[PDB]
Amino acid sequence: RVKMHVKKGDTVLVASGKYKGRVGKVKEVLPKKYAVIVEGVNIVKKAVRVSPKYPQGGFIEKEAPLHASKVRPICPACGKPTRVRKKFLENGKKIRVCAK
Amino acid sequence: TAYDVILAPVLSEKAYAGFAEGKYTFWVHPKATKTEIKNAVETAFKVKVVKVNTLHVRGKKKRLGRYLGKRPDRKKAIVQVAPGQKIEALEG
Amino acid sequence: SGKRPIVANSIQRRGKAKREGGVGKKTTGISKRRQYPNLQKVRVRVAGQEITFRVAASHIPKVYELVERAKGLKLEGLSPKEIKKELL
RNA sequence: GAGCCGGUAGCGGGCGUGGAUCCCUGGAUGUCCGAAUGGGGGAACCCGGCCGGCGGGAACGCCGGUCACCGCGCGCGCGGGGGGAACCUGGGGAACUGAAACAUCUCAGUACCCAGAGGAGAGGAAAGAGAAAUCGACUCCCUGAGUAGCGGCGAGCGAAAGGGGACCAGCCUAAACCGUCCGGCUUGUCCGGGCGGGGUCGGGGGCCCUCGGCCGAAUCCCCAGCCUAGCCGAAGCUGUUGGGAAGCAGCGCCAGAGAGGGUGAAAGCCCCGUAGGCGAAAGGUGGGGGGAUAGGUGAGGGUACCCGAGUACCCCGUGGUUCGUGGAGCCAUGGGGGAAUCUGGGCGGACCACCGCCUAAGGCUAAGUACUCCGGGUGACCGAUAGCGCACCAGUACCGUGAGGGAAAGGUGAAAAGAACCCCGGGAGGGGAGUGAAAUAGAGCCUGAAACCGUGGGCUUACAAGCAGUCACGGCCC
RNA sequence: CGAAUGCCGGCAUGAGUAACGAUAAAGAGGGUGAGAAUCCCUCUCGCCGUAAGCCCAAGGGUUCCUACGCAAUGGUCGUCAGCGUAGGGUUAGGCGGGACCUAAGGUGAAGCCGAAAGGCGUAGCCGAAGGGCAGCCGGUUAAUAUUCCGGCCCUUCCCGCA
RNA sequence: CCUCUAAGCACAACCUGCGGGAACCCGUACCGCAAACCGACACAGGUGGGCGGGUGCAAGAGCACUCAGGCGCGCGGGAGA
Ligand SMILES: [Mg+2]
Ligand SMILES: [Mg+2]
Ligand SMILES: [Mg+2]
Ligand SMILES: [Mg+2]
Ligand SMILES: [Mg+2]
Ligand SMILES: [Mg+2]
Ligand SMILES: [Mg+2]
Ligand SMILES: [Mg+2]
Ligand SMILES: [Mg+2]
Ligand SMILES: [Mg+2]
Ligand SMILES: [Mg+2]
Ligand SMILES: [Mg+2]
Ligand SMILES: [Mg+2]
Ligand SMILES: [Mg+2]
Ligand SMILES: [Mg+2]
Ligand SMILES: [Mg+2]
Ligand SMILES: [Mg+2]
Ligand SMILES: [Mg+2]
Ligand SMILES: [Mg+2]
Ligand SMILES: [Mg+2]
Ligand SMILES: [Mg+2]
Ligand SMILES: [Mg+2]
Ligand SMILES: [Mg+2]
Ligand SMILES: [Mg+2]
Ligand SMILES: [Mg+2]
Ligand SMILES: [Mg+2]
Ligand SMILES: [Mg+2]
Ligand SMILES: [Mg+2]
Ligand SMILES: [Mg+2]
Ligand SMILES: [Mg+2]
Ligand SMILES: [Mg+2]
Ligand SMILES: [Mg+2]
Ligand SMILES: [Mg+2]
Ligand SMILES: [Mg+2]
Ligand SMILES: [Mg+2]
Ligand SMILES: [Mg+2]
Ligand SMILES: [Mg+2]
Ligand SMILES: [Mg+2]
Ligand SMILES: [Mg+2]
Ligand SMILES: [Mg+2]
Ligand SMILES: [Mg+2]
Ligand SMILES: [Mg+2]
Ligand SMILES: [Mg+2]
Ligand SMILES: [Mg+2]
Ligand SMILES: [Mg+2]
Ligand SMILES: [Mg+2]
Ligand SMILES: [Mg+2]
Ligand SMILES: [Mg+2]
Ligand SMILES: [Mg+2]
Ligand SMILES: [Mg+2]
Ligand SMILES: [Mg+2]
Ligand SMILES: [Mg+2]
Ligand SMILES: [Mg+2]
Ligand SMILES: [Mg+2]
Ligand SMILES: [Mg+2]
Ligand SMILES: [Mg+2]
Ligand SMILES: [Mg+2]
Ligand SMILES: [Mg+2]
Ligand SMILES: [Mg+2]
Ligand SMILES: [Mg+2]
Ligand SMILES: [Mg+2]
Ligand SMILES: [Mg+2]
Ligand SMILES: [Mg+2]
Ligand SMILES: [Mg+2]
Ligand SMILES: [Mg+2]
Ligand SMILES: [Mg+2]
Ligand SMILES: [Mg+2]
Ligand SMILES: [Mg+2]
Ligand SMILES: [Mg+2]
Ligand SMILES: [Mg+2]
Ligand SMILES: [Mg+2]
Ligand SMILES: [Mg+2]
Ligand SMILES: [Mg+2]
Ligand SMILES: [Mg+2]
Ligand SMILES: [Mg+2]
Ligand SMILES: [Mg+2]
Ligand SMILES: [Mg+2]
Ligand SMILES: [Mg+2]
Ligand SMILES: [Mg+2]
Ligand SMILES: [Mg+2]
Ligand SMILES: [Mg+2]
Ligand SMILES: [Mg+2]
Ligand SMILES: [Mg+2]
Ligand SMILES: [Mg+2]
Ligand SMILES: [Mg+2]
Ligand SMILES: [Mg+2]
Ligand SMILES: [Mg+2]
Ligand SMILES: [Mg+2]
Ligand SMILES: [Mg+2]
Ligand SMILES: [Mg+2]
Ligand SMILES: [Mg+2]
Ligand SMILES: [Mg+2]
Ligand SMILES: [Mg+2]
Ligand SMILES: [Mg+2]
Ligand SMILES: [Mg+2]
Ligand SMILES: [Mg+2]
Ligand SMILES: [Mg+2]
Ligand SMILES: [Mg+2]
Ligand SMILES: [Mg+2]
Ligand SMILES: [Mg+2]
Ligand SMILES: [Mg+2]
Ligand SMILES: [Mg+2]
Ligand SMILES: [Mg+2]
Ligand SMILES: [Mg+2]
Ligand SMILES: [Mg+2]
Ligand SMILES: [Mg+2]
Ligand SMILES: [Mg+2]
Ligand SMILES: [Mg+2]
Ligand SMILES: [Mg+2]
Ligand SMILES: [Mg+2]
Ligand SMILES: [Mg+2]
Ligand SMILES: [Mg+2]
Ligand SMILES: [Mg+2]
Repeated sequence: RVKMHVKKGDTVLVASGKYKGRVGKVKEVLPKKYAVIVEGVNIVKKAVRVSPKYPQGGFIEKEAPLHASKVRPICPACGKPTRVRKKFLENGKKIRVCAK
Repeated sequence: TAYDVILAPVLSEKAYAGFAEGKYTFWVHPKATKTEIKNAVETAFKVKVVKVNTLHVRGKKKRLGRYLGKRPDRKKAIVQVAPGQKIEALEG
Repeated sequence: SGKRPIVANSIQRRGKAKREGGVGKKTTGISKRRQYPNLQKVRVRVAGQEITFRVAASHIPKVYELVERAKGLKLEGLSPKEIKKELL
């Protein structure tokens, strides 16, 4: 509904914060909190588990949601918002112009 | 609507003692809930059930609201002496 | 009371007075209470077969007009419905 | 059109670009109670009958139908029954109040109860209004007008005409007569009963021979359009302090879009959007647009046929209208007397005579108007004691037998990164470590005042007296 | 905003003060536990014993029982609890009700009367710790037991045979 | 329950035994003179029925003690105004 947004599980630039400009991979959309996770915010989760298994070695702990109004998608371009081209039967996301 | 009656058995330390005389107490569908579910247990487990009893159990609970699940009827078969079968002896 | 061929009863005020009255001298009123003027009602008995009405007794000639009839039908036992719906 | 399996956080369990999750529309299943409707019932439960189905079985079972009561027509069938925040009509209908007491009166035909009805209801086509050789249905709004009036002529209540507007529309029925038909009888070339045909101030109609003649529904199928999902929707990059930029600066760009929200803050150009423009297979919806149907086309002159009956009119009793008995008409009508059908009948405010007006005792009739449970937007509307009583799991907890009353209770941060690991402790709670920009932002956690309660420091008091202060000096740490 | 014996919220003071809810009454030794007069056990002591003991209805509803707990509730403490968490637990042809009956009283076809709501009311139906109806004794787990089981007996119905 | 006949059936229908079968819904835990009911309280109050032992005093559901059973009343320790 309103909950649909920029893009889906592809590679995408983030222009947010500390990671102002970082091309991350496939992004794993959240989106009820309107975020993705993609590759940027990598903050440490100081948690054991809920089920006590394979205990604490190091923390290379996982990512964070990264609110999705700052993940600029990519094509042979940089940024350039998505658009809709329909071609009489489909609905494809073509950027401000390069292609694709 | 014959296998929508016998809802579930109960693993319990009392209904492990049902295998010495009289086969195990199932939670039955607490409405449409007759003691003549003998043709709901022998049509399900291919036995010849002599006697069935009946109940009404399982009241309240906290965490903000009441009635722990349901109030489901549950009872048994006093099925004929050793047609007691149908792999039930697992867990007890 | 009832209706059977007419409209139901009404509600009146009373309007007492204690005076001389205008064409003599000064007038007045006293107390405006609700007399409840139940209309004139008479159980009338006619011989369709045994039929009974609560008719208004300014309408007893009207129910005899309703009886001076032959509405083509025999007895179900009670039948004032066909006498009152074949009224005009 | 790529993520989902609701408010999921956890079992990990699956499911999706051969189309899911969702949203809308149409079905299906809808247990039980409830108008409850098979009967009973202390609602959510019991107990049935008939038919059809599973030693699953003839007995107890369960399934799926059907079994209330009332109203309308010919055992047979179509409706009704209850609910709804207000809105409306009718039947009833107070009292506190005000009169500076109070009874008439007012409050008030208000509140409330009951019935009814629907998206509206009401009313409605003149037996009208009242001064004009006039207006021409009804309703609503503004004027009229606080006028005319009513009024213990006190308190107060208070029109209507006219005139501006909105809206617009007129019609069916015995305004008799002909045939039909169960039977009525004194078989009557005829009584009333159902239809049917006639009938609506070439003043009306029916009947008697000139002169022949289609407008258009409120009703019906249609179609836009409207909703009920949505969709496409323009254009900004870099550097900078920073936790973070959109802030600042430079170089731009869109604009039928510079409404707003969120984005780590201050974003026209990141997102959602907005301007603008598309979109309905399915259902509701709707002459707004055109289509047909149903209906409408004794103009004449006559033989006095018919123009709605216990009704009009008169009296008694009252209500309504401005009208409280008054000079009391009118409109309704509870009692009593009781007519005529156009040289009829009513009205024009006692009444009477002229002059007018208009046809009662049968019914329907859109539209404009009131309303706001509902959906949307709008705010010199509120921002958690406010706004609804409820921003939150609230008509809840709690109180009450009951009707009923009826609360409080929002905010971590950008993101849970919601504190791994130690150490004390039984744990709670801490102290480290860690997170984060910030942790006296650490979890019912933003800011977090004051009352209050502590701890540390300065001055000060144990021969003092006071509405606690103030002025004056003096002493002592800043 | 300073007053309304104002309202809502907070915190005082009273105050470590009155009380702690029966003048039936406690004492000790072991446990358990981090911690104990309060929990468990033992051994005395006391108290009721026409109850302060058992059983059933009324009512309350899971308080029952077991295990993990102790912030909260226990007028103290608490390892305990009836409190929190989770899991178990209530078995009936014979007990009590309904597939039976009526009493008062409801409801109520018919019928009556009311402006409407509705008020009556015959039959009928509902209506119960009253009538009627077939059960006694023992054991078992942590909880149920006239229900489970063991013995003996009995009742209704339906079918078949005589 | 016993009985008599109407309707009806007298190829039924009841009755007595003997064989088999079927026996449904709800209640059932626990407290129940109380810390679990009613009194805002683990409240000295209220609460219906049944059993309510023994010995003694003339009897007794009294009273005194005490079986069985159940409690010491969910604050105590002092001191001796
Ligand atoms: Mg498609
Ligand atoms: Mg049972
Ligand atoms: Mg509980
Ligand atoms: Mg007067
Ligand atoms: Mg009055
Ligand atoms: Mg008479
Ligand atoms: Mg889910
Ligand atoms: Mg699909
Ligand atoms: Mg699907
Ligand atoms: Mg769905
Ligand atoms: Mg089905
Ligand atoms: Mg029913
Ligand atoms: Mg009933
Ligand atoms: Mg019931
Ligand atoms: Mg078969
Ligand atoms: Mg069969
Ligand atoms: Mg049925
Ligand atoms: Mg029809
Ligand atoms: Mg209704
Ligand atoms: Mg008054
Ligand atoms: Mg007064
Ligand atoms: Mg007075
Ligand atoms: Mg008035
Ligand atoms: Mg209308
Ligand atoms: Mg009308
Ligand atoms: Mg007219
Ligand atoms: Mg006006
Ligand atoms: Mg006018
Ligand atoms: Mg006008
Ligand atoms: Mg017109
Ligand atoms: Mg005739
Ligand atoms: Mg006609
Ligand atoms: Mg002629
Ligand atoms: Mg069309
Ligand atoms: Mg179109
Ligand atoms: Mg849409
Ligand atoms: Mg778009
Ligand atoms: Mg855009
Ligand atoms: Mg900065
Ligand atoms: Mg902003
Ligand atoms: Mg901020
Ligand atoms: Mg913005
Ligand atoms: Mg648009
Ligand atoms: Mg359509
Ligand atoms: Mg279509
Ligand atoms: Mg319509
Ligand atoms: Mg007329
Ligand atoms: Mg007369
Ligand atoms: Mg007159
Ligand atoms: Mg006067
Ligand atoms: Mg004349
Ligand atoms: Mg007239
Ligand atoms: Mg006139
Ligand atoms: Mg007159
Ligand atoms: Mg005049
Ligand atoms: Mg209308
Ligand atoms: Mg209007
Ligand atoms: Mg809204
Ligand atoms: Mg404000
Ligand atoms: Mg605001
Ligand atoms: Mg608040
Ligand atoms: Mg509030
Ligand atoms: Mg606040
Ligand atoms: Mg709530
Ligand atoms: Mg209560
Ligand atoms: Mg935040
Ligand atoms: Mg800790
Ligand atoms: Mg705080
Ligand atoms: Mg704070
Ligand atoms: Mg100090
Ligand atoms: Mg001195
Ligand atoms: Mg001194
Ligand atoms: Mg002095
Ligand atoms: Mg104050
Ligand atoms: Mg004052
Ligand atoms: Mg003041
Ligand atoms: Mg206070
Ligand atoms: Mg205090
Ligand atoms: Mg003192
Ligand atoms: Mg003291
Ligand atoms: Mg004391
Ligand atoms: Mg003693
Ligand atoms: Mg003793
Ligand atoms: Mg226990
Ligand atoms: Mg504590
Ligand atoms: Mg405590
Ligand atoms: Mg322990
Ligand atoms: Mg517990
Ligand atoms: Mg038995
Ligand atoms: Mg019995
Ligand atoms: Mg039954
Ligand atoms: Mg009965
Ligand atoms: Mg009786
Ligand atoms: Mg009655
Ligand atoms: Mg009956
Ligand atoms: Mg009984
Ligand atoms: Mg009895
Ligand atoms: Mg027990
Ligand atoms: Mg028991
Ligand atoms: Mg015996
Ligand atoms: Mg059986
Ligand atoms: Mg028991
Ligand atoms: Mg007792
Ligand atoms: Mg007790
Ligand atoms: Mg209590
Ligand atoms: Mg009290
Ligand atoms: Mg106590
Ligand atoms: Mg007590
Ligand atoms: Mg007593
Ligand atoms: Mg003695
Ligand atoms: Mg005694
Ligand atoms: Mg105590
Ligand atoms: Mg003493």
